[PDB]
Amino acid sequence: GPETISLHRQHGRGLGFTIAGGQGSPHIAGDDGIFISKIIPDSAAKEDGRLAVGDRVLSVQGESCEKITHERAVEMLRNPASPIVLVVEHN
Repeated sequence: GPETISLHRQHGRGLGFTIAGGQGSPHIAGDDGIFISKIIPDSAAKEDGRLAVGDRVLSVQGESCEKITHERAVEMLRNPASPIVLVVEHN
């Protein structure tokens, strides 16, 4: 099921994950989803522990990540608001 994960920004470091996928650059053939591709150590994402590599990102700040480009997804994830609220599906 969809799970809500709020990550708090901290000065001088990033949220601690990268994404792959999107319309026009799918991570999996015929699946345009946005997926967590890496979780980087000693970060908000790592310490929080909920986010996992392979998670499908359904939303960022309530905005949908279905059928969007990679660029759009990165743009949503650079919103300087804090926390950044993700909704994801674990695999």
